[PDB]
Amino acid sequence: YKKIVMSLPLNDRNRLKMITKEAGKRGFIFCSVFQARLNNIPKIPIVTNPESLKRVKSNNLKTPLEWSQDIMNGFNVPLASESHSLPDTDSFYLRMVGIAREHGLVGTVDARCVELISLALDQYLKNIIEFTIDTVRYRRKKYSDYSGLYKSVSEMAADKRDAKIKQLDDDKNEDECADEAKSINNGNNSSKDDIGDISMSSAVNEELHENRTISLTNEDIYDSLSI
Amino acid sequence: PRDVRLLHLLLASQSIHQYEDQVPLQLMDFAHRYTQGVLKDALVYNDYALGVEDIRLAIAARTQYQFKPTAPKELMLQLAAERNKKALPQVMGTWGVRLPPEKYCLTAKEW
Amino acid sequence: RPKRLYNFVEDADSILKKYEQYLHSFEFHIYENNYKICAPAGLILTKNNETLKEFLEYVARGRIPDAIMEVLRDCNIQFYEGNLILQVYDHTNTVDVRPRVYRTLLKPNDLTTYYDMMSYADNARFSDSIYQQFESEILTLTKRNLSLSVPLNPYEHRDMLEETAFSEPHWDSEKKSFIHE
Amino acid sequence: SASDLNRIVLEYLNKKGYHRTEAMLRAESGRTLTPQNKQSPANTKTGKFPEQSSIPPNPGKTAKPISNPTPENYIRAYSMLKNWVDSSLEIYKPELSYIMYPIFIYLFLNLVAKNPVYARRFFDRFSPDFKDFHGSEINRLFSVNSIDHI
Amino acid sequence: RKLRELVKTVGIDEGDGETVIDGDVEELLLDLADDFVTNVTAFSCRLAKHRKSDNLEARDIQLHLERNWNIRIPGYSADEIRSTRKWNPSQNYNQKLQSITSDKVAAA
Amino acid sequence: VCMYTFQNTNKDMSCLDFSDDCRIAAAGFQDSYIKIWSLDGSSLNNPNIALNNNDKDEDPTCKTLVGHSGTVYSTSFSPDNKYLLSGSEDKTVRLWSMDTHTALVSYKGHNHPVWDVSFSPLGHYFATASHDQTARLWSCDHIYPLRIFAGHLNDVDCVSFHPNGCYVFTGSSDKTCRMWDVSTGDSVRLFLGHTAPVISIAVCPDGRWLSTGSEDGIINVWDIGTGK
Amino acid sequence: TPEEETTQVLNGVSRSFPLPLESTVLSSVRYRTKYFRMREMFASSFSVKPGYTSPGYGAIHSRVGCLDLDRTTDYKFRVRTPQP
Repeated sequence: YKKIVMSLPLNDRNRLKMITKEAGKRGFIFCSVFQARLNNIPKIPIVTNPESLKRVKSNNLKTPLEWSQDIMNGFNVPLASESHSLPDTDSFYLRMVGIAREHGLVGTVDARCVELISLALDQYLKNIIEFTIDTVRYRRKKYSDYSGLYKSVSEMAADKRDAKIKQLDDDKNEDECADEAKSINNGNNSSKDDIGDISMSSAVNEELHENRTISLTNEDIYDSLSI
Repeated sequence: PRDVRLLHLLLASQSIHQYEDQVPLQLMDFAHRYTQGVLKDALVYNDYALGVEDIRLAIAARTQYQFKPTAPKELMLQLAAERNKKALPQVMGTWGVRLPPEKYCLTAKEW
Repeated sequence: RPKRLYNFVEDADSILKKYEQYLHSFEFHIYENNYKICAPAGLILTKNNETLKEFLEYVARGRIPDAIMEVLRDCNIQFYEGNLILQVYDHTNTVDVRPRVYRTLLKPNDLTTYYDMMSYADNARFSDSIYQQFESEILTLTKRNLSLSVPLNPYEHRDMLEETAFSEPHWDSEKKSFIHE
Repeated sequence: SASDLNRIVLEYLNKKGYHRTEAMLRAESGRTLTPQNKQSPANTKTGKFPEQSSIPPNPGKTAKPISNPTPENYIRAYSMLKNWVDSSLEIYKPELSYIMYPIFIYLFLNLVAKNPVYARRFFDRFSPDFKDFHGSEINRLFSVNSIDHI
Repeated sequence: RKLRELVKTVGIDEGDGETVIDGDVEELLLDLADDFVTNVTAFSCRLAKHRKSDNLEARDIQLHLERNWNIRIPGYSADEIRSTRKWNPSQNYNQKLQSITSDKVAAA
Repeated sequence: VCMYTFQNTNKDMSCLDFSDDCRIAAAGFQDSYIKIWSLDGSSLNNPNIALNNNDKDEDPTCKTLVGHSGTVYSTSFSPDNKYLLSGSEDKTVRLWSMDTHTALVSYKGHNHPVWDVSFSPLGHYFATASHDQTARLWSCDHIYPLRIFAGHLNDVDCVSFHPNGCYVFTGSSDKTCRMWDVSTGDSVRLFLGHTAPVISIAVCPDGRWLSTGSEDGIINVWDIGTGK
Repeated sequence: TPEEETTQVLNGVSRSFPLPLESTVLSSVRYRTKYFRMREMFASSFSVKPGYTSPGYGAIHSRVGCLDLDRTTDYKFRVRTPQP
């Protein structure tokens, strides 16, 4: 067309290459709904290959009926958001064996990498907490060779989440620390996960003034408020 | 250079006909650093265990913290649903703009 | 030009009132200190656990949890215009002659449509634009009841209005003051 | 590939719980255009202001766009006429200066019978303009605050 | 109650003030740790599968934390992890650098 | 059409806006200023008859506002016309008083640059567009957002309300736009048919028809009932 | 002639689209575990009503992946679906 001055000084090998490319070089996927589906689903390792079948039968590793139970028992661990404490060795072990059965590893998880994970979490959270601590205060006795007590708030762990933003996993956790950690003053934070409803301002409904005792849906939410 | 005019054809293939001069230079100096880091980490991962799955490990090691994440719509939908539980607060009814309380505004501050 | 006059319901109470005298979709039971989630006709009975303490936060907010969509498609239960009817039985406050029956409605989210599409992606293998067109067509056919009608704008008709229906800044002695909180 | 999308839509409605007549009527409702609202920018004869009721908006209590067709207190309803006659030093000024008094008096006497605090707003808002024109009658109308005060 | 001990060993008085933590920050940092664990072991499982094995040894985790996060835990298997290449270029590359230096001196 | 042409801006003036009564113009610069022009040649000093001092300064009938640290990509005027709302690439939206020329409130709820701020019809609460593929609903008295509008595939470019202030319209760079319920947060309409990033959207004062323009030079109109 | 060569070069550049070899989907631990837990409760609760088979494996009873022991670097795999 009009690019004779530019498409010509490409060499003959380059042009003979670039008159051949097409769509259909891959075996990939690109539908992002399907990528999120395959990242969501739990997958169990199966066997069809005969050499790997005799390799997994020799080392006394079991059939997929045990790896599916191991998936379920690695998922059923009380993960550390619910327990409000750093996890222990059995929780680490069960979660890591469930993850290793998710990825395909049908072997055994070593007992020293759990302690390595423990020290990794130690130094990770110590780095984050230290570079939040030395920003609310200038420790004059430290950082030198010759006031009171402060509590770090969630706004501070958002404020030094960005002044030193390299310190994070950049996964979901930093997204929720940026997106949902800051609360407006009518947020009703000290709660029981349900009392921010509109009907808890408008009067507990009483009971059983009826022969058939079918009730209304504004009473069912008061029933579920108690639990 | 061959890749300056190849970047000319790449930019023109996505309908970018006006740009400056140092923009393919910046694209080439990005691609050099990215490929050098990827191949160095892949040489590490091949001394550990070159091949294509080695390159896949070396570019999955650094996908996790720099470029645009993949299919983030369902996590954002979950996060939106956690934020859109709370009903909207009571608004003023005096047809104007209401400020926050005075300590939450950039006025009672000092230098 | 429309051909008929249509009567479509997009509330909770009106859909429930329309769908009384109909067979329910779920069957939930509140026994003493343990619960049971069965089908209308091996159905499990749970201790006070934390999956149920998070499912109960999705029935005081009348919406379906996003996790259940595919398995509802597996379990052949009856949907009702995208919603499903939870019939709760409180056996602690029963009457003698039957427990206390509640009948609430749970409403679909954007998450329920996304998880329904993600579970459609198992055996269909569609692209992204087919999901876009499918979502657009369903958001057309199932989201009626739009409040698209404009009132008067009070900022142009300022001369025919009370003077203190607006809140502008004023200048006090040597400073000025806005409205806060 | 649009007929296959139509079939996927029909099977989705069938599995998501729409009756055959109900799905046919929702399709026919989806196809026809939004008709004309004759009060489209809310013309100032049959149109109202939005309520200032300190609640956030809610798109419920609302019927469909497919179907065919589509209290106001005294102080603003007097301030409209007040500004309309106040924007004129024309040939018709002093006749409006004449007729502005008894409409205010009758609005005040019809508003003390319903809402007393709105009436106390309405009296002292438009008090000091014609005191020199109508004497101590507005001073006599200080002590009216209820139905029995009339 | 372990995170209060972690902030206790980070923030001590030491003659200059004690820093404490609040509950919302505890839920935030516990979610951060909860996602950090899975993000380390999911790449470590890929490394252990890349090593054509079935067990999840500690060299995978120590390699994955040395290369990417550079936490640098002292030796658990950190003598096999420490790979020493000198990163000197090839013979074509030094030839091309000789050509570039020759043109840079022949230009003047 | 009355055309306001700005002269000595060396390609470093982003999108501008005029107030209502057309007395103030606001232009966001690439070097983190907001420039405020009195379009009538007025004083724009708000002297408040006391008139203390400082005629020694240079007032070229134009005030500069320096509160941002990134480049200002959008700017919106209140219908009250007394406040200005400037959205930047530093991850804040700031509020300015147009009668003392200072900053009042910083609004931090984004982690990517802000591209389109827009007040409500009644001036109640403003919606925001950003690079993180989500729109956010705010309020002028709350520091942090109130709703998150998520569901687009690419980032949100333009934002606009329905003229009653009851729906939100967001257009995005994945060749589509959406109508969002302002209370429940979830999308009510998805409009497909474009072939380029939707860059400006506007809904008619009737309210039944939506119009938007893309970067392909094609405007198109849908009706919100049928959606086609 | 340079004209057919130039148009076929521009035909070649107009047909090449890259995909990434490794893309890490932005997700969570907690939403994944809570999705699994709620799906396990409501999957164990009801029945299947099959034509010939039900989905799931031992103690899953839902749509479960079929990743092989080898080919762990594959991008897609089969799932379980109730077959009539």
